[PDB]
Amino acid sequence: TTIVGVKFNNGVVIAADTRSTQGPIVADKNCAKLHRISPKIWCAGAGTAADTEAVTQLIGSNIELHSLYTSREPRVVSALQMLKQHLFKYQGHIGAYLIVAGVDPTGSHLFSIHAHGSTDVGYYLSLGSGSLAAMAVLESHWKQDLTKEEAIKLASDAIQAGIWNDLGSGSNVDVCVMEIGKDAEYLRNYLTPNVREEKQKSYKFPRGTTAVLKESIVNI
Amino acid sequence: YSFSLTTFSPSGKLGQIDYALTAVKQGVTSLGIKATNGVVIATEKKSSSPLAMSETLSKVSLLTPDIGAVYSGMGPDYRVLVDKSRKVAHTSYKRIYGEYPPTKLLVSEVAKIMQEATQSGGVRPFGVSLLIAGHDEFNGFSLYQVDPSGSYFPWKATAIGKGSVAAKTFLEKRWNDELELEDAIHIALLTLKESVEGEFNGDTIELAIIGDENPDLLGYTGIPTDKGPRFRKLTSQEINDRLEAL
Amino acid sequence: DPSSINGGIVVAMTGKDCVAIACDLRLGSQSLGVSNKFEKIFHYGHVFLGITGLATDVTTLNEMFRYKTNLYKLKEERAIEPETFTQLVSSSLYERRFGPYFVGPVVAGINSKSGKPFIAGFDLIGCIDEAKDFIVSGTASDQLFGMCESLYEPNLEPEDLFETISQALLNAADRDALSGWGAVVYIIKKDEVVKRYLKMRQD
Amino acid sequence: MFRNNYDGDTVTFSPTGRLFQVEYALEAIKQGSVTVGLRSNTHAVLVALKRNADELSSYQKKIIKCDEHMGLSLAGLAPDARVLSNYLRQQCNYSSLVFNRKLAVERAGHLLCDKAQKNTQSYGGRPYGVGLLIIGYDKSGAHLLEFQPSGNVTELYGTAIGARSQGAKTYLERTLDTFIKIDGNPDELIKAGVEAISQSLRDESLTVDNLSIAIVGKDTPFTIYDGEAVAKYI
Amino acid sequence: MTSIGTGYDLSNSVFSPDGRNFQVEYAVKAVENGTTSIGIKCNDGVVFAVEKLITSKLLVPQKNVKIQVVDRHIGCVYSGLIPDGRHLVNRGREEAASFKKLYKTPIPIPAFADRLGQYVQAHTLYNSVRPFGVSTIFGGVDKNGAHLYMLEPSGSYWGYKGAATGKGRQSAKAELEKLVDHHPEGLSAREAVKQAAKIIYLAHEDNKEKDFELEISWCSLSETNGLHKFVKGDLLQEAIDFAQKE
Amino acid sequence: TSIMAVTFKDGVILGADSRTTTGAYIANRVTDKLTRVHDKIWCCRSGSAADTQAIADIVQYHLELYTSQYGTPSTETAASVFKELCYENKDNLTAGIIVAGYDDKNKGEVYTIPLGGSVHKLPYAIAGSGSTFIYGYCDKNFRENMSKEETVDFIKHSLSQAIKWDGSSGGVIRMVVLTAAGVERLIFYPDEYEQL
Amino acid sequence: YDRHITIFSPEGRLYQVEYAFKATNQTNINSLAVRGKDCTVVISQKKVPDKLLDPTTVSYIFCISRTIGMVVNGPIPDARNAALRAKAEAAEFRYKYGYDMPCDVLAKRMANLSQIYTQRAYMRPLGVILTFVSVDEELGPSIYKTDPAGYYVGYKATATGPKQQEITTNLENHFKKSKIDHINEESWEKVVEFAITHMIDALGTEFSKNDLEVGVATKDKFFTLSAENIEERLVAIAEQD
Amino acid sequence: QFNPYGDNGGTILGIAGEDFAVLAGDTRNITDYSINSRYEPKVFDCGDNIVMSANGFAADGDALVKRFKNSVKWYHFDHNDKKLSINSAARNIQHLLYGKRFFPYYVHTII
Amino acid sequence: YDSRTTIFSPEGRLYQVEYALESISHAGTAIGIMASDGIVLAAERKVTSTLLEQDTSTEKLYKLNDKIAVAVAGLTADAEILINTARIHAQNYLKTYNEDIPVEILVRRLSDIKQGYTQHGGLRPFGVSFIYAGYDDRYGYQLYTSNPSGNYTGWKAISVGANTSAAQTLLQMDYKDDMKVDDAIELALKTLSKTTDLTYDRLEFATIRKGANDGEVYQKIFKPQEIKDILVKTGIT
Ligand SMILES: [Mg+2]
Ligand SMILES: [Mg+2]
Ligand SMILES: [Mg+2]
Ligand SMILES: [Mg+2]
Ligand SMILES: [Mg+2]
Ligand SMILES: [Mg+2]
Repeated sequence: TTIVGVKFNNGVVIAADTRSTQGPIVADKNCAKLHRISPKIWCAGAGTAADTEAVTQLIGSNIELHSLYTSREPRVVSALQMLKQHLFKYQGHIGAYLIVAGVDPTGSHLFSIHAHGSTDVGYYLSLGSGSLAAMAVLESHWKQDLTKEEAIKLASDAIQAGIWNDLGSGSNVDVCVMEIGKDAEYLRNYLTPNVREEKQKSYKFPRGTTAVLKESIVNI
Repeated sequence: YSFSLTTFSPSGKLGQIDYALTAVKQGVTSLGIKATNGVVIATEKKSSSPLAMSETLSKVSLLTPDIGAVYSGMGPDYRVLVDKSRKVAHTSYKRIYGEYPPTKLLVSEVAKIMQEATQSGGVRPFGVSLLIAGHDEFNGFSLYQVDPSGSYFPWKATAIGKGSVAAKTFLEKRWNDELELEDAIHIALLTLKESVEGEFNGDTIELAIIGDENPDLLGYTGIPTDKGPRFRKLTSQEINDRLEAL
Repeated sequence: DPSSINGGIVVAMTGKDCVAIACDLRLGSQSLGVSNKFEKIFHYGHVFLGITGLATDVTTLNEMFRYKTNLYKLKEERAIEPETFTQLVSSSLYERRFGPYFVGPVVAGINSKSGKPFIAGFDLIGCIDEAKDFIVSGTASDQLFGMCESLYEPNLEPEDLFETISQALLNAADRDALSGWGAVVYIIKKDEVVKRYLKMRQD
Repeated sequence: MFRNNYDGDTVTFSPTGRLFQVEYALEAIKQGSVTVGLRSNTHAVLVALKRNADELSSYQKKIIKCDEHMGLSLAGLAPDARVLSNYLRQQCNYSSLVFNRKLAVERAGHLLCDKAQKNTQSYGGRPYGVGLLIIGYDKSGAHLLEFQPSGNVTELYGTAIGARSQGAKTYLERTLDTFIKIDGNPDELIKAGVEAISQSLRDESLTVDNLSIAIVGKDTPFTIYDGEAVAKYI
Repeated sequence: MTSIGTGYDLSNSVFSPDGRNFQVEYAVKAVENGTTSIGIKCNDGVVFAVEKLITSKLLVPQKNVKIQVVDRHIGCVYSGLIPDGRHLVNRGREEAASFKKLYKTPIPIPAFADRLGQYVQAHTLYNSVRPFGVSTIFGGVDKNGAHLYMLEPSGSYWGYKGAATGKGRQSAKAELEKLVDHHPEGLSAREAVKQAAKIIYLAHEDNKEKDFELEISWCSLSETNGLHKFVKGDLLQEAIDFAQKE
Repeated sequence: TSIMAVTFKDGVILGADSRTTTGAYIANRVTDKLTRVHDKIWCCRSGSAADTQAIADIVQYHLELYTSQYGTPSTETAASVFKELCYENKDNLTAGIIVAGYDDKNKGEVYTIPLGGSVHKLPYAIAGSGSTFIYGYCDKNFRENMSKEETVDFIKHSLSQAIKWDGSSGGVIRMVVLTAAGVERLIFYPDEYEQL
Repeated sequence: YDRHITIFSPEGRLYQVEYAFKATNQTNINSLAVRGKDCTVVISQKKVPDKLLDPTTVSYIFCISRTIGMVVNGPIPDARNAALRAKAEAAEFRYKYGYDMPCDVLAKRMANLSQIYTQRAYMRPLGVILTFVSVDEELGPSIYKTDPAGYYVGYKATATGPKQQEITTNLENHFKKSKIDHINEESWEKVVEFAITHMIDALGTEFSKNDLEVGVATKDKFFTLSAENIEERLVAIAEQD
Repeated sequence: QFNPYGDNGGTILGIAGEDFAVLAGDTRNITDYSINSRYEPKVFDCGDNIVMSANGFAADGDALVKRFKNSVKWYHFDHNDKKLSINSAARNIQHLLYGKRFFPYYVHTII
Repeated sequence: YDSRTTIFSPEGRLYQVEYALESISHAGTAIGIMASDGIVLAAERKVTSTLLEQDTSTEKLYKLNDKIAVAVAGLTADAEILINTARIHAQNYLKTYNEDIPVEILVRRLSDIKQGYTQHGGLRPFGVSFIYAGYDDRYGYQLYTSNPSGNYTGWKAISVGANTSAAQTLLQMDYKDDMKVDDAIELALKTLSKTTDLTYDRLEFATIRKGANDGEVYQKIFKPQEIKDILVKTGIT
């Protein structure tokens, strides 16, 4: 998996590759790694896929209740504290590793979080098996005060680095753009640089190719 | 106090539930009207001081994106039910199915909560009746009343609280099964105008609708399959607008 | 590991206004084949669930889901849809995060309202494979991946989908010591479901 | 008549701030038979009058050893006395096992107080309806304590509790200057005690059957005399 | 006043129609039957004194100590049902130890005051207990100097220059007030000791029928290094002689 | 990690490197190991980042509660709270924490709490993987009652050397200054400290 | 039962709650809270007649958090029970959610605890009215007040006490005239002065520095005034030469 | 890895005569090759003419003797100072020991 | 003292149970009639306004599973609690045995829950009476009632709620020991017609009968218009 986060002058951008792997096998070639905690708070996950998805949902649910209760827009720091405290309580055994990004009434935020419950903050971050390739790009091309279009390009280049160089990563780029003062902009398959070429033939069998012992109608 | 405080009397009636209803009957009028393309729920905002800011309180509450509620009776009982109702929608439904509960089942959970207060040791029943307006994909629009007993009934239209007898009557005359949301809103206003003693504007009236999905209230774009919320509360401005050209 | 003691496979595929789901019939204990009739595919209303892995959990999950869906139908007053059932399976599995059922479930079905074909897979703790061409599971999942990626094409008619998912299952199974020993195939459309028992090698 | 409205439980003050359930508990002691305690600087002594149910029955024990250097006598509810003296035995024992330390009599009284107090402030139970006279010999010498149902424990040179106990208590006040000086002379301290309890007899006499005596002091472990052991003093 | 609140004075934590808790006020009547106790805040410390009634000559002198220490730096004296007083001090000892365990520094006096207060008011919350039948005078030295407090059966407490409770409290308060008026520049600890003895002596005229014994303690920066100590030996006798001269 | 805290004439200064590694990968090159738990009570973190963040968080909560109830907590009290958490959970923490504060009476204070949860008040303290290399340097260069500038220099020189020898240390040098005048944050970049 | 525990009377009323309201006037002192442009001021009478008291320990104002102040109308021990609870809630909130508890959120929370005592038989209501103030990071200057019924609401301004209708009407009149919902002064001192002046007016009494206590919320913190600062305020409004 | 057990050496010896019994022990207490004490008694008079030694891990031995002496104290409280007979002491010591069957006193007891 | 729910009166009577029964005698009437080849459940609705949403509700009859339904009389919210435990009990039995639950076994369990509240715990009893209609292969078609006493009995025909004695009399009059499910329907409608204090909007109706297509058992919760069309054909139009 390759996920990154990139802050820009007026918001934050999050991005991920789209390959999920059962061992050295690809189960899903067009998976969705960009999850919504709340309308303007989004997160990308690596590590144990079930933990990443479950913990996303748990906090999202609670953030929603919190928001309804307090009559306030959910804050990224709230997702942060709730997640890290939950992950810490479980002493690493929930193998979630997340980059969480967002905008809220206090501004725009970017955090990473690891299974044991530790968190970092910065202007650009990466996680997952392809994070070294992505971080090499970020370390080469980041600059302060990116425009939206520049942070999209940079984050998208970083995911690409993992797609091309990390066997753990592949297929497409997904981005979400969270700008201050606007609706979060989720771009599913922003890039699709890995379409299968046309096969050499169709493998449709002539009807009756397959031997049947018995047949019957099932009633729903 | 590990015993029921609601018990049967020789006439078979349960006093604490009856007295709970009395509290409800004493509350500010609120009402609901079901249209063909929506539902409306409404109430008056009696401010118990002019120095109070009534906007900081909300008698009409969003429960899910497609379900809202209003009440007559004891406000704090209501506030607390609202908190419980939002949570049970996540804990017994959304976290299992990844979907918000349909209206009738969420009504059913709140009913359970209220029934329990009429049987468990050491507690009085809730002193509110709720009207609950919702939409769901397989039942469409609905409207329910829940009582302190935990009983609930589906309505085409009804009123509760102080001026409910006249309001139910007014609603009987004006209601037909072809109202569009806008008719139902209009009728709700005319109805609330009888009950309202004192000021009557967008600032003493609370009003919400369950209607069409609002993609503009979603907060994000990109998932086209993602439905906007059907619940919307009307602004002060929007309510006054209708009031002038009443 | 528990997920390879009993053996067996499941595969599901989408086609034009149809879905299909298939499984082998084997239940063994390591190298000893024991049952020649252990089907791995169940249904709750119009939603199909296939399950590979530890046979005792296969059976347990079935009963658990029949239980849950029956209550659903009673309370909701309508039968559960494949999308909703998929989430239910996920959360039921995750509930046992640290002592999981050793299974690889697969869901197939057609939404009664959209008429849209639906499939999904899960890891043993509920992670959802949202993929919508094919889903594979079991001790020959490698073989199945290979067969499906090769044989599959989208929008097959049911009669053609039947040949495709059959050949995928049959050929994957014959390269796996722990799978095979018979098979069943369901072709599912809106108004009709056909179950078929395939002829295959018995070694 | 008015008291009737405020005396239902130990958790209710009367309008003058009485706890009648605790006051009633005090009355339970008067249903017991008399017991006396007294002391000098070297010894502490208990004397009890034991009751029988009739001529076919035994006489009921009134004196309970709690440790080598501590014991008590009781008047009132027998079960209560069993509960509170077992509690004391446990506290003495705890002091020994953990600290290799004899529980001071003053500390024994405080522990007893706190336990009884709790019964007077919470709904559910009742005050203890028994009186205890506690004697001991610790690092600060010889001691006598009186325990009340209210939990209150008082350190005294001498006292008496139970039915008709006023006579003995008057005699002990009257003889105070003398008995507190009986040092190195245990039989003489006992004689003073028997004499005191005698003031509480009404047309009845002290016998080898009804008279119980206890003593503790310097080099003298807590010892209980009954039966023929009391004859020399009769 | 209606001293007896008929129908509302039969169980603790019940509000009378005028918003009183009669059980708490009754608990106060028991405090008023207790022996007199006082506290005097002085320049760098605090002093405590109590009247001890010699009910019988059978009491052994200088035993039956009433003033209690909490931690090493706090004194407590109370009037009323003495065992309620020990009960409260036991709680204070745990609270103090618990504070000292987490935070290392000895519990500050206002912090200690509030622990006792919350515990005492917690006993006005439920009918399953009764209020404390003591008023407690207590305090000591901390990083902020000398502090003296009095705490009533209601849980109410405040800081004081001088405090008196028990049977002879009116007399004592009057002398405490003269003392205040007469010493705007302050009172040394030694002075406060003597003055305390005088005051207990004057208050005793309410229990004049019985003899009494005087008990005095203090906590002072210069005299006891901010630890609680019982006033004994010459200083005690000097105060006893002084009190008697008046 | 290379963390230290140094009392001086006007208060106390905390210093730290900014490197967090997992394996040989620098997961964060600009970590902020200088963590605030009250106004003029801060701490330096070494060990498991999950553990030290989790500890500091709960300690900040305890001191917030302390403040609303009892008033301003002392530096010692903060060290007490850390110690209690580190000692009691010793079997499940890897935390090496230096607690440092200012107040008007003591001026600057420093308490180091090593693995295991013992606590030691000191005129200065060094900790973390990188501190081993600077024991001799710090011993020979520390004086009591240095000025602010002399103290900044001592730490800059100290941590520069620890960063030089320790693979687990590097990045920028962070400093926090606690005095009567308030709280000041400093930063020094490789091109400055690497020349000393 | 219905005169003793929180169960319904036949008129659907809760007597113990009603009686709990009566308790709130027992200390016979009034408070008022007013909002400025950028501050919130709370003011309450202070009556310390017994000369043996340390007046500096007599207070019905409490610093709940760095930003939230509270003033209570009612007996001090119920007052201090609530104050302790709110302080704990506010700390827990910051720990769990990673930001400072808003004033209205703390008020709602305490309102809910309060409604629970009206529903569960074994707990009695607190006999108190809690006025919460802050300059909230999102809502600006804020006043939220809770009662023994579990009710709360936000206020432009408010007053609580035996003479609360007097002070209330004094404020309403001013806010009618003024056409804004707060006092247009940036200086918290001028806002405090305003509040003292209008309380003097409504109660028909003058005040010395010992007759009141004052809390002030700003964006940075909530704080209380020493008797010395209060005096300085009293001088600012002195009309005699 | 905490080892809760130790070995303190020592040897004990009981012989019964017709109208007497003898319980002997050495007074040396050891840890590995060191001498902790040249005189630390390990045979104890427990009252009622009962003598006892619990030899091996001295911490368990002391604990066991302590518990037994206490057992006597309570026997006397319960039965008006009735002598605990030796066979009765033995059965009781059986129960003290088997009470810790899954974390035993690492000692050899003689009475 | 009759406030206390688990103590005997001096006549060995249980007051709260008796008063709960009084409450039920004021609820909407429910009938159940067993035919040779089916069962009929009918409930007259307590509440009537013209604004009540009569379709999409059914709040007196409830499916417990494919083979068993109940008719309620009493607090509807009380009922829902017990209905939900029953549906769960039926599913547990199916999960344990892989068979549908025998009607009497489901009935006995709910009766036991009701009984419990009468002997321990200090909580008021549920204010509901149930008529259970069900089929199983052991006993075929069955009809039971249960009440807050926790007692249950089997019936060939029965009523609960208001005017019960009037209803019982009519049923005693026109019940043949082996009728046909279509007649039992007619009888049910007539009997509710003779005691109503009667239109489709005030009725809920259900049947359990051999599907005739084929050999299987079917539960029909009649829709409002279905109730209309069956109200005319039996001459109550
Ligand atoms: Mg596999
Ligand atoms: Mg094979
Ligand atoms: Mg073979
Ligand atoms: Mg380095
Ligand atoms: Mg209550
Ligand atoms: Mg024997």
